[PDB]
Amino acid sequence: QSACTLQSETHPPLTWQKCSSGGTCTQQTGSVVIDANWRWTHATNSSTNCYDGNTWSSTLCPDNETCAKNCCLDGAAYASTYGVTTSGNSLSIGFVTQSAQKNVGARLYLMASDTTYQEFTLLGNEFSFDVDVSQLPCGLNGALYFVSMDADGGVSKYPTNTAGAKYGTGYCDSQCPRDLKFINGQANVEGWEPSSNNANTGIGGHGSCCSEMDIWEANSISEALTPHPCTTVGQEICEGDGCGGTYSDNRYGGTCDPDGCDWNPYRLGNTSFYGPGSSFTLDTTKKLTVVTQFETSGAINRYYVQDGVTFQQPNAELGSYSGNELNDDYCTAEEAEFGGSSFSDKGGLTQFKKATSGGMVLVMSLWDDYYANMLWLDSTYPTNETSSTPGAVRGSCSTSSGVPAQVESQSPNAKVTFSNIKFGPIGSTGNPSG
Ligand SMILES: O=[N+]([O-])c1ccccc1O[C@@H]1O[C@H](CO)[C@@H](O[C@@H]2O[C@H](CO)[C@@H](O)[C@H](O)[C@H]2O)[C@H](O)[C@H]1O
Ligand SMILES: O=[N+]([O-])c1ccccc1O[C@@H]1O[C@H](CO)[C@@H](O[C@@H]2O[C@H](CO)[C@@H](O)[C@H](O)[C@H]2O)[C@H](O)[C@H]1O
Ligand SMILES: *[C@@H]1O[C@H](CO)[C@@H](O)[C@H](O)[C@H]1NC(C)=O
Ligand SMILES: [Co+2]
Ligand SMILES: [Co+2]
Repeated sequence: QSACTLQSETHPPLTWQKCSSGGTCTQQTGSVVIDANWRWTHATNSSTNCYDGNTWSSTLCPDNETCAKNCCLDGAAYASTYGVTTSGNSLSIGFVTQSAQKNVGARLYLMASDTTYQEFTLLGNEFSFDVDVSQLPCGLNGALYFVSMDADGGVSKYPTNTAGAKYGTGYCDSQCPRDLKFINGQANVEGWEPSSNNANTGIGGHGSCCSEMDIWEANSISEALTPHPCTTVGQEICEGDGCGGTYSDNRYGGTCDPDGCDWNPYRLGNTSFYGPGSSFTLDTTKKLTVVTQFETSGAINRYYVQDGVTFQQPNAELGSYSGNELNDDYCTAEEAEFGGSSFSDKGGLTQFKKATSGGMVLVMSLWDDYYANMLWLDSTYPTNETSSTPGAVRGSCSTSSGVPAQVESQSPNAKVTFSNIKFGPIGSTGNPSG
């Protein structure tokens, strides 16, 4: 797709800290950009929509190539349309925002310039952020994560994408998402099926795969840390059900692991660690600091800070594994005890280290779940299981929770605030900010 300018595009500024092994940090000035799927897509020479509700214009978009030639992405009113605001080092994302239409959530990328994404090499380094999840009830996910996207949003590879990172193109993740309207400089109208339960979305014949590091998928009830490997590290198109992921009938596709080696302390048995109020180790009614470290072995370490008190990731005992480091032993114990082979099938932490050794783009989002009601995060899943099935219980939310229409109606002013992002060598991000 190309870019149009009927609506101006001004990326909300956002600062972050780059820290040094020598003990100092230096402020960096970036911004955020909303993913292309949230944008108005219209004809290049008129206001006629290329996509509206959950269907494509059959005349502008008779096939994927003609559609991209005829159509452009336009600018975003971040606050008034999308409920996205920033101030200094803080980003807030509202849940439901009512303007001329209803918008739900947002997916945002951290930029390096007005036209390029910021890339982070995670291996050897650590990433810290503050988060306020107090206004995230059951069924919501305020996510902070990394994906192996191209810094230009795909422009250099696909000529027919001229909108680029400035307009939030080029997304991929380990679901190989098929809900994307543009992939590889072409539309996704071919094979498009509108969602039965979402007036704004559908599933196309193509998806966009790449490695994904879920630092943080969480609400006020549960939180999870999850690396996802793919057989190809970076961005790659997939065909139909070969994509797997949430958007295919068979979740387990040909290239990516859509489940990951997840670490949710509640799921692992510590139901007192993270939750709302002073009866939890970390009180989710208040801001907390989350630090994630990528040691060169390929293992992942985690600690948290709240009220100046530090907590390592709680210890877990699972099969023959015991510890709090997310390593090969943890991931293979998890498969043995909870079931599944997706993570190891796609190459495990060894394959995942190939992603963290390269550049990845920072994503921050807020969503509800039109496929599984976020039950995998904060409830018992599958919902016919009990606490006696290992790993079935992931949080304390009712198995009835998280119906999108319901949570949108009841909790429209839910929000997540991410702040004070700091990045640098392991051991550096707790040092004084510059
Ligand atoms: O529910 N099961 O039948 C099952 C059995 C054995 C292992 C895992 C199971 O459920 C799966 O759990 C995964 C870990 O919680 C889920 O993976 C998450 O999926 C979400 C939504 O796609 C994604 O955002 C996370 O990053 C990912 O870890 C999986 O959905 C679920 O089926
Ligand atoms: O209370 N402590 O021991 C402590 C120690 C270190 C950091 C933070 C601590 O307490 C928390 O301090 C926050 C910042 O002052 C408080 O959050 C603020 O609360 C006010 C009043 O409710 C509110 O207007 C602000 O928007 C909010 O940030 C927090 O309540 C407190 O636990
Ligand atoms: C949960 O983790 C916290 C922090 O490590 C620890 O203090 C607490 O004892 C743990 N509780 C349980 C039930 O494991
Ligand atoms: Co094809
Ligand atoms: Co280690």
